[PDB]
Amino acid sequence: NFRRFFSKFNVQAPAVVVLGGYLPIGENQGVNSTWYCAGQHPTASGVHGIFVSHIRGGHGFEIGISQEPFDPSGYQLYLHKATNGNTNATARLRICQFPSIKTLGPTANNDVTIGRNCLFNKAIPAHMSEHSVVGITWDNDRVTVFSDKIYYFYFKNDWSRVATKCYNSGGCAMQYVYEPTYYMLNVTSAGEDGISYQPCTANCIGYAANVFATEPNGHIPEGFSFNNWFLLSNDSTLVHGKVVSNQPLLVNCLLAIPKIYGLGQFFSFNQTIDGVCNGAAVQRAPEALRFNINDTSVILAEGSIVLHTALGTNFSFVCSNSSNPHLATFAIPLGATQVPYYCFFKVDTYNSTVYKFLAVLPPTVREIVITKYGDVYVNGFGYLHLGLLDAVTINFTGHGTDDDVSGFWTIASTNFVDALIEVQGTAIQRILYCDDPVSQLKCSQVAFDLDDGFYPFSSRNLLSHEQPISFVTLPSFNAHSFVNITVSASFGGHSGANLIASDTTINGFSSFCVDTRQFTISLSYNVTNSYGYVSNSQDSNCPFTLQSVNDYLSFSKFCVSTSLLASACTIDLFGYPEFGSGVKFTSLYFQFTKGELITGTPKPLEGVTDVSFMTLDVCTKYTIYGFKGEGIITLTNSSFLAGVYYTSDSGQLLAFKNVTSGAVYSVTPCSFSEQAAYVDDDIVGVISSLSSSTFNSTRELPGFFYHSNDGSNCTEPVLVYSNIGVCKSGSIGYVPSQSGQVKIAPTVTGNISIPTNFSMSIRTEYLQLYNTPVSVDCATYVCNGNSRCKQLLTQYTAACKTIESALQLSARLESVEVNSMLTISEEALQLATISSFNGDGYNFTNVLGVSVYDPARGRVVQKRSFIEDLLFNKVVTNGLGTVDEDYKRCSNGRSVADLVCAQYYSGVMVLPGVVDAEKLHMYSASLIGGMVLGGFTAAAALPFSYAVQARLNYLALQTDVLQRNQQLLAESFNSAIGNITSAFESVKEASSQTSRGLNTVAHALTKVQEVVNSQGAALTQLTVQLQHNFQAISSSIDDIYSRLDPPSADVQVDRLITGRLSALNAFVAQTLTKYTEVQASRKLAQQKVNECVKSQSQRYGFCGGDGEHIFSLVQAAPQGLLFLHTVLVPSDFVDVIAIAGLCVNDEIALTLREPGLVLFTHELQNHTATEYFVSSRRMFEPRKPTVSDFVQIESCVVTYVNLTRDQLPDVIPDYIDVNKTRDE
Ligand SMILES: *[C@@H]1O[C@H](CO)[C@@H](O[C@@H]2O[C@H](CO)[C@@H](O[C@@H]3O[C@H](CO[C@H]4O[C@H](CO)[C@@H](O)[C@H](O)[C@@H]4O)[C@@H](O)[C@H](O[C@H]4O[C@H](CO)[C@@H](O)[C@H](O)[C@@H]4O)[C@@H]3O)[C@H](O)[C@H]2NC(C)=O)[C@H](O)[C@H]1NC(C)=O
Ligand SMILES: *[C@@H]1O[C@H](CO[C@@H]2O[C@@H](C)[C@@H](O)[C@@H](O)[C@@H]2O)[C@@H](O[C@@H]2O[C@H](CO)[C@@H](O[C@@H]3O[C@H](CO)[C@@H](O)[C@H](O)[C@@H]3O)[C@H](O)[C@H]2NC(C)=O)[C@H](O)[C@H]1NC(C)=O
Ligand SMILES: *[C@@H]1O[C@H](CO[C@@H]2O[C@@H](C)[C@@H](O)[C@@H](O)[C@@H]2O)[C@@H](O[C@@H]2O[C@H](CO)[C@@H](O[C@@H]3O[C@H](CO)[C@@H](O)[C@H](O)[C@@H]3O)[C@H](O)[C@H]2NC(C)=O)[C@H](O)[C@H]1NC(C)=O
Ligand SMILES: *[C@@H]1O[C@H](CO)[C@@H](O[C@@H]2O[C@H](CO)[C@@H](O[C@@H]3O[C@H](CO)[C@@H](O)[C@H](O)[C@@H]3O)[C@H](O)[C@H]2NC(C)=O)[C@H](O)[C@H]1NC(C)=O
Ligand SMILES: *[C@@H]1O[C@H](CO)[C@@H](O[C@@H]2O[C@H](CO)[C@@H](O[C@@H]3O[C@H](CO)[C@@H](O)[C@H](O)[C@@H]3O)[C@H](O)[C@H]2NC(C)=O)[C@H](O)[C@H]1NC(C)=O
Ligand SMILES: *[C@@H]1O[C@H](CO)[C@@H](O[C@@H]2O[C@H](CO)[C@@H](O[C@@H]3O[C@H](CO)[C@@H](O)[C@H](O)[C@@H]3O)[C@H](O)[C@H]2NC(C)=O)[C@H](O)[C@H]1NC(C)=O
Ligand SMILES: *[C@@H]1O[C@H](CO)[C@@H](O[C@@H]2O[C@H](CO)[C@@H](O[C@@H]3O[C@H](CO)[C@@H](O)[C@H](O)[C@@H]3O)[C@H](O)[C@H]2NC(C)=O)[C@H](O)[C@H]1NC(C)=O
Ligand SMILES: *[C@@H]1O[C@H](CO)[C@@H](O[C@@H]2O[C@H](CO)[C@@H](O)[C@H](O)[C@H]2NC(C)=O)[C@H](O)[C@H]1NC(C)=O
Ligand SMILES: *[C@@H]1O[C@H](CO)[C@@H](O[C@@H]2O[C@H](CO)[C@@H](O)[C@H](O)[C@H]2NC(C)=O)[C@H](O)[C@H]1NC(C)=O
Ligand SMILES: *[C@@H]1O[C@H](CO[C@@H]2O[C@@H](C)[C@@H](O)[C@@H](O)[C@@H]2O)[C@@H](O)[C@H](O)[C@H]1NC(C)=O
Ligand SMILES: *[C@@H]1O[C@H](CO[C@@H]2O[C@@H](C)[C@@H](O)[C@@H](O)[C@@H]2O)[C@@H](O)[C@H](O)[C@H]1NC(C)=O
Ligand SMILES: *[C@@H]1O[C@H](CO)[C@@H](O)[C@H](O)[C@H]1NC(C)=O
Ligand SMILES: *[C@@H]1O[C@H](CO)[C@@H](O)[C@H](O)[C@H]1NC(C)=O
Ligand SMILES: *[C@@H]1O[C@H](CO)[C@@H](O)[C@H](O)[C@H]1NC(C)=O
Ligand SMILES: *[C@@H]1O[C@H](CO)[C@@H](O)[C@H](O)[C@H]1NC(C)=O
Ligand SMILES: *[C@@H]1O[C@H](CO)[C@@H](O)[C@H](O)[C@H]1NC(C)=O
Ligand SMILES: *[C@@H]1O[C@H](CO)[C@@H](O)[C@H](O)[C@H]1NC(C)=O
Ligand SMILES: *[C@@H]1O[C@H](CO)[C@@H](O)[C@H](O)[C@H]1NC(C)=O
Repeated sequence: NFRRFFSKFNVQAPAVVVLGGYLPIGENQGVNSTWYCAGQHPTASGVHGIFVSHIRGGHGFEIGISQEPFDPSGYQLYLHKATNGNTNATARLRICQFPSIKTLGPTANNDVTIGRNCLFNKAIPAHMSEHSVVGITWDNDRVTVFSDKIYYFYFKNDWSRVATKCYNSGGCAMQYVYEPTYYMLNVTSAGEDGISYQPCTANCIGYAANVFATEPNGHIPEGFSFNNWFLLSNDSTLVHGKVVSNQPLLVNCLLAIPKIYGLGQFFSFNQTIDGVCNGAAVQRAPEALRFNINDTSVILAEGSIVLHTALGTNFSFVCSNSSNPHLATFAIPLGATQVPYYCFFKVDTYNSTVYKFLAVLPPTVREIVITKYGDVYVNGFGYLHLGLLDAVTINFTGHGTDDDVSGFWTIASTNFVDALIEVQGTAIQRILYCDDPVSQLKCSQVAFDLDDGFYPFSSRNLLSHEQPISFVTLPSFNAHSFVNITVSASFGGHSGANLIASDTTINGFSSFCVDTRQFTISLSYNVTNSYGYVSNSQDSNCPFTLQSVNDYLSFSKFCVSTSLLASACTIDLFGYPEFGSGVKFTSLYFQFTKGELITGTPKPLEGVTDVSFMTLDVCTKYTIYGFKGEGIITLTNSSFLAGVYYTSDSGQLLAFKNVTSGAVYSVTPCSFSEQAAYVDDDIVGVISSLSSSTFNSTRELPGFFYHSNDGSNCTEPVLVYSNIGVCKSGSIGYVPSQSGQVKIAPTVTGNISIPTNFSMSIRTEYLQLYNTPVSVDCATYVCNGNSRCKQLLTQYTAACKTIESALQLSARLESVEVNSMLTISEEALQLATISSFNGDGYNFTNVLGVSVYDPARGRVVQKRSFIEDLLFNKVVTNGLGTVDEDYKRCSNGRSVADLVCAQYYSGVMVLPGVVDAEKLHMYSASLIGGMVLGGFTAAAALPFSYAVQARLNYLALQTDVLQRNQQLLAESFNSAIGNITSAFESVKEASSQTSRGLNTVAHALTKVQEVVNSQGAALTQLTVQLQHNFQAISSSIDDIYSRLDPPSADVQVDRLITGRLSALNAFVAQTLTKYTEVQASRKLAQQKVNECVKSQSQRYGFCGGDGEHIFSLVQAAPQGLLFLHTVLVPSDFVDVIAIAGLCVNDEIALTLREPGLVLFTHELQNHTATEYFVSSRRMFEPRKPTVSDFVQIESCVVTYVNLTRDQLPDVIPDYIDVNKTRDE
């Protein structure tokens, strides 16, 4: 049955969980089984658990558990009930130094007397249902009993041996357990019903949400919940954001432990921890092991956590509901998580036993992490610090037995690692380790996903620095002198707060001047306190400290005087006795000038007449003629005769001369900047000045080297930059010069070509219309609401006023421009829906938007088009425009503020966009319906084919309008619309974006993405400036005004006011640039819609590239319009012989009136019958000539066709001969 047994694990009804431990192992499934169910009385060894599965009315039952060594000193368990009284059948149990009953019997053959020493020899009730299961499990000196509840007892034992007496019950009555098993409870209802257990295999462990399988490299597998893995923090916890921090998240081993079992284990920071790691174990000694639990009752037991320091000191962890270990008793009379618990560490050594206070235990402890270097965290807060730990012991107490096996409580052997952390709601949700060079680049910025582009990357340096030290100065006769400066004082007096004497001498004198080239300071303290020790501190008001002068500092002169000296910087020495007199010693005055005459040394340098020493062609830390730096020194062929050390015009050291031999050595940095080509979420290529790197292929561009994994040429550049383009596979190649559409220049005669077989193509263009109006409160942003700071701010006059003035002026101008810009006609809107609009052959389904009666307050809603859905949802980070937060609830203050309120509390308020996406979509639909609105009323809803025909006739008169003539154009338009939709649907899939560049969908969507990102990026960059401390005491103005007196505080706060105001001014400057840029785009859109959408354009190439523009339609876009310019492109050209004009009988010249009209001979009758046709020069539309198309000219030319009055009517059928007709 087993329903009741798993029902004893109190679990919520609709939850599915994973079981573990020494559970009953299934009647038949697996090897398992082997229920005895008969009085055979078997014997086994190494058993870790036994069970009884069926109570057939209360049959007899006997248990004998002992040690395999058969020791007499150990405790033996023997449970005996040879009774069938059910309720009265109270089972006899004797946990004693007890008869190790070998086979069977109340006493039987054994050793040890019955009652030599007993811990429990009472009677226990043993009545339960037939399907009830009772069992006992022992492991790690912990014993668990399943008698109607999951009991738990700590008991030092070794119970690998068991002997039983059995009575038959249903064929499966009692059993042993040797190894842990698992189960899957698909619970659906409370009680014994709706449980639906099933057997298991090693795959169930990963199914638990709070445990994971460690990757072989030690990283957390993706998708982990991080339910309780709080990020560690010494001072404060971030509530929402992204942080790159050094945290112990690189786990070596994860020990999933069932909640019903406690853990007693020795953990050392010097050895790989034991236990069965769920994932791929790493044989590395932990430095930070993280414990995950469910309830505080596990830890509250005294001595649960014992920390052993490297010195051997032990810290016993004690929790109690009192406060004074020294003056109160900590024997706990309370439990069940009642009242706050005050937890301490009891220092245990036979010198002095003191208690160190951790913190008030929170009402719910979920993760405690203990690391070496002496640091312990509770719920992600570093309450207490210690010295270097080396070992930790854990003595836990199972769980609360009221909700168990809801997975496992786990402990993780982790190592510190710098990882990018995404946290929202003060809880982790995803992580990214900063080890992979791609991951290193990602952690260089703060982002998990990076758009395609070139990102700066630093050349990898030597991981082991081991840098030799270089030091070069002028040659001179070597000479070293020690300057010691001995200070003599006697402090303390009475009670340690008095003084007696104080004096100092410099080499036995009150003043000294260094004459030898080398010198080394060595301060000595001849100070004695009558009360104890003297604490010494050193001041500094010089470019150097006493410890720093020995670091190869160079001077022309260096004189030290204990008294005031002219032009001498001051350094003071402070002496602190045990009780803190706080007085200072004599001030040290250092008069010095820059030069190479003398140099401080840490030790008298070797060498004769020259002390310089340096290492060639190795990344080294150098001090060259006072120029401290790190770089590579290489001998070069330069022969600069003058000078000693050479520097660029910017003051950077370039090369220095050996002077002794005349050789010069160039100084270059150890590492050089590199550009990493990051496309398709991977590093595919690196632009570097180095000749080689960790890539199998390397191509040398004229200006730089390029390393990648693909040496082939790149012909389809996914990403372009400067003169080069990079493919998605890492290939590099020059961008080919795309050949544009050919345009035929008009001419009066000779061979010409008339384009034909026109097919239309849609070219997409996006133009931004407006920006989100941002109004920042300058006063509250700068002063942070501090009244006393506003008085100082007022001294800056209009610097604060002009910011908001310009911001509001720009916002109002943009608002009024776009408001007067958007004109909407309701009649056009009527014809803009699928039911009304009728595109015969033209598929406008992807372009039009449906309209339904909205139940929301009745007002009808017109859903935006499918293309608009694709453009908005897939790009907008918030999904919808209504997500823009409102400030009505922002001042409530009853909930923790989010990012919007965080920036609003600093005076930054974001006004809603001037026009909603709904209004923009209705405007686009209005334009689409108006391009087919043939009359002032709705009764003139022309079919789109008629509008297309009219627009075709506008640019070239159609002489043969057949059905297929429009059908081919309609088919081409439908195909191009399908291509556009496929391109919008997804990137580089279902629509090959190999055709990429300007006037394409990819460029438009990249522009939309950058537009929607820049507005947030600027605001975040503004808000982060508040964190900066502009060389003041602190970033908090009230903190400054509290630490300092009013005079100095005003000076200090003025530093940040200038810093914040300059940062605020920088934001305005970039927004005005954005406003200026968007104004030009908006002005073009007004020109674009009038000259392309509301009417076809005679301007060549204005509406979406070259070709004959037939029409264009507009779709709503984020903060702008997406123009879809439909343009005709020819597929073939007809070659005909143009005619300049006609001259009949050499007496009347006759030429074409229309400049954009040609006359030619075509087809079979071009030369066999000499037939003449006229047509537009834009499209091939042959038409017989008419007298209205011809004009008379006073004179002829040679190029004109030579005809006679009889032949002319053949050329011009409409011509009539007045003389011939009248004379008949
Ligand atoms: C809360 O505040 C506590 C301080 O009370 C911080 O504790 C520090 O934790 C860091 C680790 O995050 C400790 O840094 C480690 O120091 C070890 C020993 O330091 C000696 O050796 C280094 C290197 O030679 C010397 O520079 C140093 O002066 C000491 O002489 C190092 O061995 C560790 O090396 C690890 O990092 C390096 C990279 O730097 C890796 O290459 C190594 O492989 C290794 O992984 C490490 O540098 C620091 O000592 C702790 N300080 C104290 C006083 O204990 C907590 O980190 C802080 N917590 C938070 C969340 O802020
Ligand atoms: C865990 O339990 C859930 C809940 O279902 C309940 O518990 C099961 C153990 C059974 O005893 C169910 O009778 C009981 O309602 C299981 O979800 C259930 O899965 C089954 C398929 O295995 C669903 O049956 C099908 O459902 C589809 C869609 O409704 C129908 O078209 C089919 O004709 C067929 O009926 C069943 O609907 C579904 N329960 C509910 C409430 O939707 C679940 O499979 C089980 N195991 C795991 C691993 O979760
Ligand atoms: C038709 O088109 C023009 C029109 O000329 C007219 O028709 C001719 C048949 C003659 O009867 C012309 O007298 C008449 O105006 C013809 O173009 C003509 O081409 C000839 C040469 O092929 C030109 O003569 C030249 O004149 C220059 C001096 O200007 C001399 O130096 C040359 O040696 C040569 O003789 C003549 O000027 C020119 N006419 C005009 C008006 O430019 C054309 O040849 C004729 N036939 C065809 C097939 O087009
Ligand atoms: C690990 O933790 C367990 C759980 O607290 C510790 O067991 C506890 O040890 C104390 C000290 O002996 C026991 O107190 C004594 O109990 C006996 C009855 O057994 C009583 O007669 C004494 O007067 C005294 O109160 C306590 O009962 C016992 N808890 C349990 C559940 O058995 C254990 O000592 C810890 N071990 C280490 C190494 O830290
Ligand atoms: C220990 O883990 C369990 C789950 O893994 C959690 O404790 C349990 O929390 C649930 C609700 O979160 C409690 O459910 C309640 O049960 C009562 C009894 O029927 C019911 O009337 C309520 O409506 C509610 O459903 C459940 O009792 C509780 N189990 C306990 C406390 O044993 C929690 O994550 C951890 N417990 C603690 C105290 O932190
Ligand atoms: C700058 O150029 C000078 C001159 O070329 C370099 O001086 C050279 O230094 C080396 C090492 O000190 C001298 O080697 C000699 O070796 C003998 C035998 O072991 C030893 O007895 C000498 O005391 C000396 O060490 C070398 O003669 C000397 N060159 C001279 C004097 O012309 C110098 O190393 C170069 N670099 C710097 C940073 O000064
Ligand atoms: C004009 O464009 C519309 C765009 O909606 C075309 O209508 C849709 O055409 C597809 C052809 O693949 C139909 O097939 C499939 O339908 C399933 C279920 O609706 C859908 O999940 C697929 O993604 C795919 O769309 C689709 O049923 C049909 N109707 C829709 C999407 O509502 C139409 O065929 C084009 N040509 C005309 C109207 O002549
Ligand atoms: C701190 O605790 C450790 C162990 O908890 C003590 O080390 C034990 O010392 C006894 C000495 O009689 C040995 O028999 C044990 O084997 C040691 N245990 C371990 C794990 O090594 C240590 O003495 C304690 N130190 C103080 C100052 O209390
Ligand atoms: C270009 O114009 C010439 C005359 O202006 C056309 O005449 C061709 O002239 C060549 C030269 O001998 C002959 O071989 C061809 O047979 C002529 N073609 C015709 C149709 O008369 C020529 O056809 C025009 N087109 C091209 C491509 O040259
Ligand atoms: C402590 O560890 C020293 C280093 O050896 C290794 O240490 C860690 C990194 C693990 O890899 C461990 O398995 C190795 O032993 C030892 O030299 C030293 O003896 C160790 N000390 C003690 C007391 O075990
Ligand atoms: C800690 O909590 C105790 C509550 O326990 C109750 O009182 C004791 C005396 C026993 O009778 C026990 O059975 C009860 O449940 C308080 O009595 C005690 O004062 C608290 N500690 C402090 C310092 O206030
Ligand atoms: C237990 O013993 C009492 C006393 O004789 C009796 O009345 C009762 O029925 C017994 N119960 C069972 C379950 O045997
Ligand atoms: C410290 O100065 C006192 C003052 O004369 C002197 O007697 C004593 O010897 C000095 N001690 C040292 C270590 O210099
Ligand atoms: C300075 O102290 C050093 C030892 O630190 C000693 O060798 C040297 O002789 C002392 N010089 C003087 C002038 O006291
Ligand atoms: C210096 O001259 C040598 C010999 O002519 C030559 O091998 C070397 O490449 C030259 N180096 C530079 C930097 O000019
Ligand atoms: C790749 O480009 C280079 C530079 O133009 C050219 O020499 C080479 O032939 C190209 N590769 C192939 C396979 O044509
Ligand atoms: C291209 O135009 C020529 C001449 O007008 C015509 O014969 C041919 O069929 C056209 N091509 C197609 C694919 O219709
Ligand atoms: C994409 O374009 C090709 C050629 O222009 C066309 O055959 C295909 O039908 C288009 N795809 C869609 C979905 O219209």
